[PDB]
Amino acid sequence: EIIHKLAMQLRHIGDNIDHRMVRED
Amino acid sequence: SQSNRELVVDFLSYKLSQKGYSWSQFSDVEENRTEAPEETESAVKQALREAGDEFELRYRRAFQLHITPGTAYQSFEQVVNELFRDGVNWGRIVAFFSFGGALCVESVDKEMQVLVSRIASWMATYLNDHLEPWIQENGGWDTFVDLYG
Repeated sequence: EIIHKLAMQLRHIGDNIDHRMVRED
Repeated sequence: SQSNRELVVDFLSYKLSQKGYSWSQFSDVEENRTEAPEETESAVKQALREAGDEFELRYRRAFQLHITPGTAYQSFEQVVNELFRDGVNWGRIVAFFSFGGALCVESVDKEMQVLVSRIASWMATYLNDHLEPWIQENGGWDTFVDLYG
């Protein structure tokens, strides 16, 4: 379970610092 | 065209240096450290270094793997696969760099420093094979600099 847990924590913080790109639609 | 090798080497060099280690101790691949600050590649490198610092700070505020030389490749690839399975964005790419940097630092601490050059290889291969189409379709590393630099 540790691989999934770690990947989802990395992904959560990744999405938190992201959502910066402007959607043109 | 932007070298993904160059970004991996720069980022891992930075993370190792923050813990007192030198990339050149673990690989004979060199980074271009003389390019002008005004160059786009220097701007990409700086944006990625700072984004990694900010990612690691935010990760530490909110949040076992037991890396071994026999399991490191599968553990790296499986985490990265799950990270990107439902999509790519620049923040997840920063997470990918910070994850690799963390594995490298830990590998030197635990007397497994042969892994430093191998993690770097796996990162560059993943970038060149699996992230590069998205990078190219989303405005390239220049867009990353606009958003994070």
